[PDB]
Amino acid sequence: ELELTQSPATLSVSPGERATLSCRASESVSSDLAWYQQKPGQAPRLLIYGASTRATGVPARFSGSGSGAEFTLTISSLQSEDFAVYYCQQYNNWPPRYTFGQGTRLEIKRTVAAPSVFIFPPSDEQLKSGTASVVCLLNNFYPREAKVQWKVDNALQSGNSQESVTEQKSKDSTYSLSSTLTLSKADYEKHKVYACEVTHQGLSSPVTKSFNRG
Amino acid sequence: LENVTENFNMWKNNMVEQMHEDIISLWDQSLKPCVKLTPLCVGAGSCNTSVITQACPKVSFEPIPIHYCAPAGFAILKCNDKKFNGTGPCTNVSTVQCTHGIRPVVSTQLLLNGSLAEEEIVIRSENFTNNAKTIIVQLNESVVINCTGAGHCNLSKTQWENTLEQIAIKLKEQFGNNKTIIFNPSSGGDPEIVTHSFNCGGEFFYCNSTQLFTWNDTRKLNNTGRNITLPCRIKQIINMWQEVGKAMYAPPIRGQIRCSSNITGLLLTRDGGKDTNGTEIFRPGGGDMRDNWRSELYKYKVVKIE
Amino acid sequence: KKVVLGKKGDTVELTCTASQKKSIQFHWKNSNQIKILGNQGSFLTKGPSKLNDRADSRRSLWDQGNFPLIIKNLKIEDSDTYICEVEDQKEEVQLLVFGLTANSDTHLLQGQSLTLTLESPPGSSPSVQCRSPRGKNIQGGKTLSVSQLELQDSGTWTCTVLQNQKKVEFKIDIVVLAFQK
Amino acid sequence: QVQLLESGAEVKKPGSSVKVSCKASGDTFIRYSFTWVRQAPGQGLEWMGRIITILDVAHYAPHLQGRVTITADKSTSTVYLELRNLRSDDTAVYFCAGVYEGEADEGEYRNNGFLKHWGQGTLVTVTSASTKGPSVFPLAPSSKSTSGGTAALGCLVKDYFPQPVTVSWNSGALTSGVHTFPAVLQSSGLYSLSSVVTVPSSSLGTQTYICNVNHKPSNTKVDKKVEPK
Ligand SMILES: *[C@@H]1O[C@H](CO)[C@@H](O)[C@H](O)[C@H]1NC(C)=O
Ligand SMILES: *[C@@H]1O[C@H](CO)[C@@H](O)[C@H](O)[C@H]1NC(C)=O
Ligand SMILES: *[C@@H]1O[C@H](CO)[C@@H](O)[C@H](O)[C@H]1NC(C)=O
Ligand SMILES: *[C@@H]1O[C@H](CO)[C@@H](O)[C@H](O)[C@H]1NC(C)=O
Ligand SMILES: *[C@@H]1O[C@H](CO)[C@@H](O)[C@H](O)[C@H]1NC(C)=O
Ligand SMILES: *[C@@H]1O[C@H](CO)[C@@H](O)[C@H](O)[C@H]1NC(C)=O
Ligand SMILES: *[C@@H]1O[C@H](CO)[C@@H](O)[C@H](O)[C@H]1NC(C)=O
Ligand SMILES: *[C@@H]1O[C@H](CO)[C@@H](O)[C@H](O)[C@H]1NC(C)=O
Ligand SMILES: *[C@@H]1O[C@H](CO)[C@@H](O)[C@H](O)[C@H]1NC(C)=O
Ligand SMILES: *[C@@H]1O[C@H](CO)[C@@H](O)[C@H](O)[C@H]1NC(C)=O
Ligand SMILES: *[C@@H]1O[C@H](CO)[C@@H](O)[C@H](O)[C@H]1NC(C)=O
Ligand SMILES: *[C@@H]1O[C@H](CO)[C@@H](O)[C@H](O)[C@H]1NC(C)=O
Ligand SMILES: *[C@H]1O[C@H](CO)[C@@H](O)[C@H](O)[C@H]1NC(C)=O
Ligand SMILES: *[C@H]1O[C@H](CO)[C@@H](O)[C@H](O)[C@H]1NC(C)=O
Repeated sequence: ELELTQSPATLSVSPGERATLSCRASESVSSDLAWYQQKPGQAPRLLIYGASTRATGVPARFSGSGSGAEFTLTISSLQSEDFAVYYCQQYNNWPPRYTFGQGTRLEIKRTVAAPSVFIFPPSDEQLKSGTASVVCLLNNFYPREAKVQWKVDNALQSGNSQESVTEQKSKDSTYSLSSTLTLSKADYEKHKVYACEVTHQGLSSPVTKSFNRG
Repeated sequence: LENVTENFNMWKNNMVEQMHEDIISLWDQSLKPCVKLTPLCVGAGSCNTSVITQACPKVSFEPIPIHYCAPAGFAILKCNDKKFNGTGPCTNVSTVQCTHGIRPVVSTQLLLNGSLAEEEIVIRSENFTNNAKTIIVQLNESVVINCTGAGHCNLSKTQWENTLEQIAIKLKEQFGNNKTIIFNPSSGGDPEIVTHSFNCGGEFFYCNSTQLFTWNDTRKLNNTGRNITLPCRIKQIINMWQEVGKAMYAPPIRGQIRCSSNITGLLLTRDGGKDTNGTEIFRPGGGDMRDNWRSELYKYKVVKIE
Repeated sequence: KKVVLGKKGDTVELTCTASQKKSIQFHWKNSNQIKILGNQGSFLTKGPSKLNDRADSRRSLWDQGNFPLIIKNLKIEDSDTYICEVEDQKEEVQLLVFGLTANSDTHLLQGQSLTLTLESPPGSSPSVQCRSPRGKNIQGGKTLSVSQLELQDSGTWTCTVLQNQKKVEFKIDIVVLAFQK
Repeated sequence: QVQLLESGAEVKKPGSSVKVSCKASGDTFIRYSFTWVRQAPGQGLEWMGRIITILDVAHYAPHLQGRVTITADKSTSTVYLELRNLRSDDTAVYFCAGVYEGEADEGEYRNNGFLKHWGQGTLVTVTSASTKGPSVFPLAPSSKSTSGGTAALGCLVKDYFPQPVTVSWNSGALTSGVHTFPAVLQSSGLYSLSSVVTVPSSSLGTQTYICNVNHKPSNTKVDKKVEPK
């Protein structure tokens, strides 16, 4: 029943600088604590184990310290390849009831970039289907905090829509939101204007990009 | 000394089974495996393995002397002789309150910290003729043996050489003087029997006792060696002596595990050889911890009041 | 006086049951009183027997007062009278290891005779009886043979080795050839 | 140096049972204890249980005890993970993981909880939905929105099951400057992502843009000409 929590849900830092992760735990787990690193779409990577010991073949920049219920996977001059979510595993209790931390994203922090909203209308072909999908893209931007609203005929209606940000890129190192308001056919034809309000931190002010049916 | 003649039979002594069952219970609350496996068949051949997973507290199991006193309506009878077969009519018997302090040491091949033989080296056997019955040797002079979690034990090559002699001489003094006495390592079997196993600091040591049981009634083995060093090994997955089944204990942790026990006796077992020429081969034995107990209760017997 | 039969290269299990269901002392020996393998309570002890590396019991059954003596890769020579000294009882069990091996290749012409050779231990006189895929119940004491190997015999032959109320199968593949007729 | 291989991703339905295999190779099987770690999309690692192979004993996670089982086949050198009474939440990438334990075949056992060697991972989708190819829809390039430099456009792979789905542009050429958003699960039970690529408008009407979408599960490769329309 150990509640291993990683306070820093998200850590934004620049390459070369020093990053620090903390894994808070319920009762003491002694030294039976490990740290993992997971790249998007990859199996975890055993970084540290036993609390303060790196796994065979691992960069020395990853420093593991702690004991009891306070562990720390401190990293000196971070690395480009060091981007990934970090996980702490507990394996002290016995019988076996190991638990993982909830994670921590070690994202790269760059310059506040504003998003360029590209509103896309539902292709007539898709409309002939039976539904309509309006995609309101949000190209390269940072941070990832980008509140978007779907105003139909200037209606704050917020429901039938689903976002989808993208992992930090390589070169640009930014994100790209993707809100999609899916309306039927008889309802898409019942509304005139379809706007998409984007309130990003890098936007001097809200940017509404809409379109009229046709 | 009680003025009467009674019968004794260490090989059928009931106190053995009373202590044995106790020593086991002295193990179920001191040395608990992280997992214990044990057979479970209805008889239909198919045998599921009952598994049990409990806590695995690392405790330096340090055996404590145990006294056996008769309650009420019961009296303990002891036998007194410089050389008692432990299986016959005792003449110098005598009633006692409690038996001498016995440190329940569980081990195989060598009997550690037991009780030495007053007079000379004595060997008992429920039937020396039967190459199946264990031969319990009783040393009159213990042989210190120092084991370490570091991975070995040290024995005095001198003392051990003499011991094998003053044992090899007591063997033929029972199987025939015109017989060659030889010592060979375990024939085969479980690791706990093949080697000299035992528990130290709660760690199950497994020492290869080849250098101790490869003595020929001819040559020696002290070329460039002052002390005998047995390559010992601590195991986590072990075969239980309390009952058929494996058991896994947690890895070692204390910065150091050390043992300095007295080889007060052995457990040998010669091979039949179908009445072959005079060349009896004795190898290590034991594994049935009851024999151990026996070697300590060989001269006792609790009896009901009259 | 139990008796068991085995095929050369097989694994036989010479049973040995105890009165009650309690893991007690027991020891397996052969006619020459040589210790095969016993138990040291909960531990298994193997003796000087040449069957060492191929002898073994069943710990799991010990608690059910059962202390077998499994012998693997059975050899004709492994044939003998293994006793089982348990609780003052000597369950002398017999063991016969036969070995049926054909001579000429499994591929044989038509008409020619097929010879079978049964390897048996000394002092043993088993009665064999193979059964062709069609029905040839030909009989052969120690060495069988098929006078004329008919084209309807080319197939699996179900042999048998009778020996003291017992018997052991010995399936053998046979193939009778010819040039289209 | 062990290498863990897992069975293929399976699409089981609610209340069923799935069995993922994990071939272990490159070292002594019995000297390893294998653990299954599952991870739901967007979610984090969840300890499913670990098998002390050699002993053939396994222990599981509370919220799984009863509906999960871990077994190993020392013969073929494989580990299995079986979940019965599957649910939609059980949908996740089931990773196979292992660690060296020491001369276990010799009685030595470190009984390590961490996991040194992980598997490629096996995905299991548990839903009432049915395997169905996707449908690519073109996203008319913002010709009346953005200009001067480049205009963004792309595709809209909508209504497809299960996962995953690959995406490229111009038969796999224009793979640069593309942002294929992660698929999103719709109330229907089907997923739907979106691929995009901001390219110069001055190239609209000469370089017929076509996103290359594939969906092995349904085995349906789709090509849609994203005309500047
Ligand atoms: C396994 O052992 C159990 C005893 O707990 C027995 O009832 C069962 O028939 C055996 N077979 C199984 C279920 O594996
Ligand atoms: C004493 O030892 C001898 C020699 O083995 C044995 O026959 C006898 O039973 C033992 N006890 C007696 C009756 O003295
Ligand atoms: C018994 O021990 C004494 C010394 O305690 C020793 O002198 C004597 O030789 C031993 N007897 C034998 C050889 O068994
Ligand atoms: C003593 O052992 C022999 C075997 O060497 C056995 O035949 C004999 O019966 C045993 N003595 C008794 C009667 O227990
Ligand atoms: C064992 O240790 C004791 C002290 O406890 C020492 O006197 C003796 O020499 C040692 N035995 C050896 C290693 O021969
Ligand atoms: C040993 O047997 C007797 C002693 O009982 C003795 O007289 C004889 O000379 C010796 N013979 C042998 C076997 O060397
Ligand atoms: C140690 O024991 C093993 C078997 O337990 C044996 O094969 C080996 O030769 C022995 N080596 C020594 C130290 O004599
Ligand atoms: C016993 O004798 C054999 C051969 O005679 C020899 O190989 C062996 O080393 C001897 N045992 C020892 C070490 O005393
Ligand atoms: C044999 O070695 C021992 C020490 O291991 C030594 O005491 C003894 O003197 C040696 N033998 C002789 C007399 O050379
Ligand atoms: C028991 O062993 C210890 C350490 O090896 C030793 O100091 C002591 O003298 C021995 N006691 C006996 C049984 O003589
Ligand atoms: C008695 O023998 C035990 C063996 O289990 C050993 O650990 C202990 O140290 C010995 N007594 C002494 C001298 O402490
Ligand atoms: C004893 O030695 C061998 C034992 O294998 C045996 O062949 C022989 O007949 C006996 N006598 C001799 C020649 O030593
Ligand atoms: C002890 O001596 C008395 C003499 O009155 C005798 O009756 C008795 O049998 C003796 N008991 C022993 C030790 O045999
Ligand atoms: C036991 O009594 C006998 C008979 O008098 C005597 O010879 C012997 O010394 C006594 N044993 C001891 C020391 O208790």
